[PDB]
Amino acid sequence: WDGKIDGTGTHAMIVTQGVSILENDLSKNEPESVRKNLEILKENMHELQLGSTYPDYDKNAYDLYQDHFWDPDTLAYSIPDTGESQIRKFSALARYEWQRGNYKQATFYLGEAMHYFGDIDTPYHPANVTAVDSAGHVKFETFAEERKEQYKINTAGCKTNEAFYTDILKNKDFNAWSKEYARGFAKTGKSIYYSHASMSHSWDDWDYAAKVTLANSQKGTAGYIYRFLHDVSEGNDPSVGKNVKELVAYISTSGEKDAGTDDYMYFGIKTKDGKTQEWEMDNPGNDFMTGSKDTYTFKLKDENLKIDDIQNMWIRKRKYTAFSDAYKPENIKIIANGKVVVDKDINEWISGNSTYNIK
Ligand SMILES: [Ca+2]
Ligand SMILES: [Ca+2]
Ligand SMILES: [Zn+2]
Repeated sequence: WDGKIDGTGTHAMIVTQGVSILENDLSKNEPESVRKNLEILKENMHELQLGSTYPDYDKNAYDLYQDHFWDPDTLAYSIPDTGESQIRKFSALARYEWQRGNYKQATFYLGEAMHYFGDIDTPYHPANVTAVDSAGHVKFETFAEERKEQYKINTAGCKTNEAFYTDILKNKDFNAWSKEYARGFAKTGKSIYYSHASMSHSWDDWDYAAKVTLANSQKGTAGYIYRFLHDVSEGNDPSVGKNVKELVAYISTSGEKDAGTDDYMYFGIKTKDGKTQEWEMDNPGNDFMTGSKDTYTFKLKDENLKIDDIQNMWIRKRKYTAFSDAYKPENIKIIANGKVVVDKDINEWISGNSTYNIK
């Protein structure tokens, strides 16, 4: 969907409507903690809206925004991101910041998660039809943006004590829940591309396509916010006693001169049993740029590990030329199974072929 960096436009309409939908649908028996956190969320409507548009303006964005796409049908290196994995990453960060009362930052992250959900609920994104593949990509989003006011909805159809919402709370595994919830909306979106929204179809078809995918984006966003309010009100932990199949690193590089690096970068772990795994951190684009925030996903060789089995974690640099760079990370977070399990301020130089321990 379109958005503008000042937190306006289609993306902003979707999250704003998301909150309003939820206010309308919330049943009488909702816990008081949930209503209070909803009030905190509304105190932070600006950041919700800003985060819902920011990813399109992020200087660190991938060149073709590859991670804003996801097809719902289709261990020595890091794994790339998709619209679906970003929803999960930003949701964990949001829950993490919420638990410590950092509500402005939490709500921004929440908004970012919702940017990615909103995208996978377009027709073009879950169909993988880019602006390069089709003139209709931009045309359709502009058509929707111009008409966004007429596609606003103010209820999901049902109160929060009813099926659509209670089904959202049934699965305490947030990540598994989110993936299949998003999957359902993205299949309807991809279906709408082929049935109504592509350049093969008519203006009436586009109108119907916008009506349905915008309604779905708003209803689905309401559901995510609902899940979020329950999660942070109960301190729900979605990772509890689950095998760590993979780790996600979220690394903020300092904005200081020459803080970034082009040297080889590795993330690594050592278990209680003395076993190690190391991966190179190397995303498609230009990693570890001064002031950027990079995301890496690492798949574990051993699929039967609990988080507490991971005793040590480090990052390690290796000079690419005869002149060792220096790299200065501001902070690194490590996420396992939907929970931030390490939040390490660094703010110090890693000079040549040095290792820095993050746990
Ligand atoms: Ca590379
Ligand atoms: Ca670079
Ligand atoms: Zn968008």
